[PDB]
Amino acid sequence: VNTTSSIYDRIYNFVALMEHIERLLVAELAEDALETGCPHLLEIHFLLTSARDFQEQVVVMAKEATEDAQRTVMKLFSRLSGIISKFDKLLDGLTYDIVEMARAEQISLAIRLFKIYDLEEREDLRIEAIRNIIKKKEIEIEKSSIKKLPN
Amino acid sequence: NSISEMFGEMREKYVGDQKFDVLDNMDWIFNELIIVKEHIANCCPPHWNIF
Amino acid sequence: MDRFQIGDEQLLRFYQLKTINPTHSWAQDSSK
Repeated sequence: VNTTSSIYDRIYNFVALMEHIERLLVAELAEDALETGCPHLLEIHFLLTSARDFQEQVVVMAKEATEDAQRTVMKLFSRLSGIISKFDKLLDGLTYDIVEMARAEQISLAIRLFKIYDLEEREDLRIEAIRNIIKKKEIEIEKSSIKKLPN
Repeated sequence: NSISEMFGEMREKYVGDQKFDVLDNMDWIFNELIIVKEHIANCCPPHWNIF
Repeated sequence: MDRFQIGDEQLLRFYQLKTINPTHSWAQDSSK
C-alpha cells in the first residue's frame, strides 16, 4: 500500500494525456446538446478527472515534500494538461453549466445533468474543503492540542 | 442566482427605456429566476440554485 | 485515463438528485 508508483505513472501520465483529451471531451460545450452534452457525464467527468487530479490539486497540498522532488514537478507538467485542464474543464463546464442553466429552459435534462454535477462536486467540494478546513480545525483540534498544548 | 441577478440586473437598461421599464425585463428575469430556481431544485438538491 | 472512475455517473452521483437526465446513477447527497 506504500507502493503506489505505477498507478501514479500511468495515472499521472494518463492524467496528462486523457485530461488533455478531457480538456475538450469532458470540457464539452457548443452549445448545449443537454448542456455539454450531459455535463453530469462531461463536467463531472472533469470533476473526477480533477479529483484524480486533486492528487495534483488538493493532494498536491497533501504531498508537500513527501518522499521525492518530481512527484509534484515532473507530474506538474503532467498536471498542466492534468489539473487545470480538468478543474477549469469542470469550470468551463461549470460556468457553462450554470450559464447553460441560465438559458431560459434550461433544460429538463441540461440543467438536470449540469446542475447534478454542480451539486455533486459542489457539495462534495464543500465537505472536501470543509475536511481541509476541518484538517486545520481537526488539526487545530489536534496539532494545536500538541504544538499549542501548551508544553 | 447572480446569472438571474446579473441577467436581472443586466435587464435594467438604465434609462429606463421608457422611464421605469427596468423591472419589466428585470422582473421577467425574476420569473425566469423562479422557473430556473424551482427547475434547478427539481434538478439538484444539494446546490446549483435551489431557491 | 481521465474518466476518472467514475466521473460519468458515480462522481456525478455525489448528489444526483436529477431523474431523469439521467447522466448519473444513484442516488443522494446526504445521509446523516
